[PDB]
Amino acid sequence: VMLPDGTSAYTRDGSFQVDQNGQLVTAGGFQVQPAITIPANALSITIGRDGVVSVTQQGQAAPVQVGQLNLTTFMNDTGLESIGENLYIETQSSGAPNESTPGL
Amino acid sequence: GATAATFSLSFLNSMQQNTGANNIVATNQNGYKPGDLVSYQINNDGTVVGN
Amino acid sequence: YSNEQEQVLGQIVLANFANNEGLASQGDNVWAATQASGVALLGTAGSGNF
Amino acid sequence: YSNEQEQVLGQIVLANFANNEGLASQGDNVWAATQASGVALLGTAGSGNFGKLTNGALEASNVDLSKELVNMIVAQRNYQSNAQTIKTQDQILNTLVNL
Amino acid sequence: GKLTNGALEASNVDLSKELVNMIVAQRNYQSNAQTIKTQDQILNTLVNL
Amino acid sequence: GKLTNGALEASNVDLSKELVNMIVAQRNYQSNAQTIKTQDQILNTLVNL
Amino acid sequence: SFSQAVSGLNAAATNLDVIGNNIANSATYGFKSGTASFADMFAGSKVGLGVKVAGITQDFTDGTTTNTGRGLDVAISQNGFFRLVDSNGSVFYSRNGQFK
Amino acid sequence: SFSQAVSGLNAAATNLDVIGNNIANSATYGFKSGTASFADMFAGSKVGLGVKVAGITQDFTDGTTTNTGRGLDVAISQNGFFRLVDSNGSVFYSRNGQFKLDENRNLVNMQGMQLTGYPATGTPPTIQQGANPAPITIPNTLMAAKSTTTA
Amino acid sequence: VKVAGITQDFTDGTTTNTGRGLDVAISQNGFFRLVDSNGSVFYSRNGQFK
Amino acid sequence: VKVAGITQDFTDGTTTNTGRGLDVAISQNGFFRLVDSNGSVFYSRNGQFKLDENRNLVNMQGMQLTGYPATGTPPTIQQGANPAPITIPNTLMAAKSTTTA
Repeated sequence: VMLPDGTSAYTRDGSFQVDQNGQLVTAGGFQVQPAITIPANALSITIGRDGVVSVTQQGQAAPVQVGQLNLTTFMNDTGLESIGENLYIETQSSGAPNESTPGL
Repeated sequence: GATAATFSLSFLNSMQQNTGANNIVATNQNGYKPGDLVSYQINNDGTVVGN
Repeated sequence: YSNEQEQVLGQIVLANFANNEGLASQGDNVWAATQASGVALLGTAGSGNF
Repeated sequence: YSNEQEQVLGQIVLANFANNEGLASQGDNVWAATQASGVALLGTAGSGNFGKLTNGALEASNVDLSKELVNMIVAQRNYQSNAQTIKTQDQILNTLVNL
Repeated sequence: GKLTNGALEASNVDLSKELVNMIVAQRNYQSNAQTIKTQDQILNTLVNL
Repeated sequence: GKLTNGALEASNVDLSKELVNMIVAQRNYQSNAQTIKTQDQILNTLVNL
Repeated sequence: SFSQAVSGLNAAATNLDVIGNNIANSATYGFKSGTASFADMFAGSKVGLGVKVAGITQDFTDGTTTNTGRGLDVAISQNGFFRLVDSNGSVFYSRNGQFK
Repeated sequence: SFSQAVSGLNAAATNLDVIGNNIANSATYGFKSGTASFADMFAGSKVGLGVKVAGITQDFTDGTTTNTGRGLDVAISQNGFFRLVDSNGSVFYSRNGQFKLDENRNLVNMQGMQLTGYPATGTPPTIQQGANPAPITIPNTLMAAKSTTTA
Repeated sequence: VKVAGITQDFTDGTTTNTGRGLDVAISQNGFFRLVDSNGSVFYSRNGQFK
Repeated sequence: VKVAGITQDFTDGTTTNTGRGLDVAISQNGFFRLVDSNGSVFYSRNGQFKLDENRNLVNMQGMQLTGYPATGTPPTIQQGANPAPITIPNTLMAAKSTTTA
C-alpha cells in the first residue's frame, strides 16, 4: 500500500474499499499498490486465486481486467515495524520486499 | 471428386452347408462419416468415452 | 383517466454511487451523500448499471 | 392465413453451454451467461447436441419433495449439533473466565 | 367463429383435475409449513443458548 | 366505486399470513430479549469487578 | 432465512385459492379457468431467496355447448367476445351469452 | 476455536436455506434443484480450522413433461436453453415454455422478456440461419397476392 | 485497538410482496432520491411511498 | 502431555447416488490425482467433477483431473504415458476412409 508520503507500507488485512475516484484503497483510506481502478459502471468484482482482478460491465460480452494484485514477501517477517492501522514498514532486519504473484 | 476408398473385403468364417436359404449372417466395416459430439460419460473402469 | 387516455406524470430517477459504503446514514432508513461516497450518478431504472 | 397458405415467421433458436453449472441465476427462472459457463453455442432443435421441442407441453421442476423433506431433517440435526459445539465452547470460556 | 343459437357455452373447468391439483397444492403447503417449523426450531435452539 | 345491495364487505384479513407474521415477530422479540440479557451480564461483570 | 419459506407458503396459498375458485365456478356459463404462474427470485447470492407468483393466466379454451331451448341465449364458438356497455359508457367483453 | 463451530453453523444454515428454496419451488416450470457443496478449510495446523461453502450446484436434469393443451407451451427435452432478450438487450437463457403473445405481437414469457430466433426473409420467406437471432413477432399484416410464374 | 470504521453490507434483501400499488422495490443497484422541506438531497432504499 | 499427532480415519464412506454423469466415487482404496494451476499435484477422494470453460475436467476448486491420455487413430489409452489433465473437446470428429470390410 502507498502511504501519503509516497513510501510503501505492507498490510495483511484485506477489507478493501473504493474511494470517490474509483480506485482500490485499504479500509483506512490508504491506496493499495498496484493502482487497481474499478470503473463507475461495475456490476461484479472477481478477484481470482492468483490476484487477477476483473470486472464485468453491462452489455459487454467479456469480463474486463482492471489490474493485478501482487503479494510482497520478506525473508524476515518479524523485523517489520508496525506503524498502526494494521500496517508494517520495512526495516533493515526485515530483509527487502520481494514482489511475487499470489501462487508463485 | 473425392478419393475412392480402397479396402480389403474378406469373406472369412463363411460356410456352405444345407441351410434354409442363402442368407448373410453379418457385415462389418471400420469406416464412418463425419460426426459431431453428442454426449460424454465416465465408464465404470475409469475411461472417459464420448459418443 | 376516465377518457380512456393516459398521461405520464414523471419518471422515478435512481442514483448510483462510486463507493456505496462511504454513504453517511442519517436515520429514518435514509442515506446522505458524502465526500467518501462521491457525487451521485443519476439514471433511469432498468438501464445501464441501474 | 385465410387463403389456405402458410408462412414462416421465425424459428426458435436453442443455446447450449460448455458448463451449465456456470450459469448465474438471475431470478424469474432465468439464467445468465458468464465466463465460467462459457460462450453460448446456438443452434436448431433436433440437430447436433440439442434435444427436440415438445409443443403443447410444459417442463415441470425436478424437485422431489420426499427427498427434500428427508434432507431438511438431516440438516436440522447437523445444525443442532453445531449449536451444541458452540455452547460447549461457551461453557469452556466461562470456566476459564471464572478463575 | 360463428354463433350457435339456443345454446350456452359452459365453463371449461374439469372437476377431476381441480381436485387432484388441490391435493398436490395442499401437500406443497404442508411441506412449506414443515420448513417454517424447521426454522422455528433452529431459532429456538439458538435463543436457548 | 359501485355499490352492491344485499351484500356486505368482509374484512381483508387473512389468518395464515398473520399467524406466520406472529411467529416471526415472536422470534424477533426473543432475540431482542436475549440482547437485553447480554447487556445485563456485561454491566454485572463491571459492577462486581 | 424465513423469507423463502414465507414466500413458498404464500405461493401455495395463492395456488390453492385459484384451484378453489375454479372449483366454485364449475357450473358457470362463460367462465374460463385460471392457473398461477410461479417464478423464483434469486437476488445476488446463490441461496435462492424464494418464490413469487409471476401472474395468473386464463385458459381461453371453448367449453361444452349446451342447448337450453330459449331463443335469446347465444353461444359463441372459436374466438370472439361479446361486447357490452354499462350505464356510464364503459366498454366490456364477455363470453356469457345469457341475454334478456 | 469459535470460528470452527461458527463456520459449521453457517454451512448448515446455507444447506437448510437451499433445501427450503427447493421446497418453495416445488411447482415451478423450468426450475432446477440446487445443492450446496462444502469443503475443508485446513490452514497449516492439522486441527481442521473449519468448513466453507464452495458453491451451489444446480441439477440440470429433465423434469416431467406435462401436457397443458395451449399452443404456446413448448418444453425442451434433453439439453437446450431458450434465448431471451430484455429491454436493455441483455441476453438471457431459460427452460420455461410459458410464452404469451403480447400487444406488440412478440413472443414473450410471463415476465415480458422477448423470445429470440432466426428470422425469415425473402419471398417466399425462409429461415436464414446466417443471421443473428432476433425477437420473434407475429404481425396481422395481411398477406399480399402472388401472380403465378409456374404452373 | 481503534474502531477503523462502521461498514455497511449492501447486499440485496428479499423482495416481499405486499400488494400496495404505491410500493416500489429496488432490484440490483440503485437508490431512491428524496428531498425534505429544506431541499437537502437524500437517498433511500425504502419503497413504502404515500 | 504432548499431542503426538492427528490421525485420519481413512474408512470408506456411504455412496450416495446423485444422477450426474460427471459425478464419480471411489470404492475401496485409491485417490483421484489433481493438478493445480501452478503444476502442483494433489490427491483427493471427492468426486464432484465438472467441465470448465476450456473443456477440462475440474473439481469445484478448479484443479484439473489427471489421467492417461489417448493417442492414435483410433485412440487408445497410453498406459506408458505420463498422466495429463483430462479434456473433453467438442471439435468435429473427421471421417475415416474405409480400410477393412
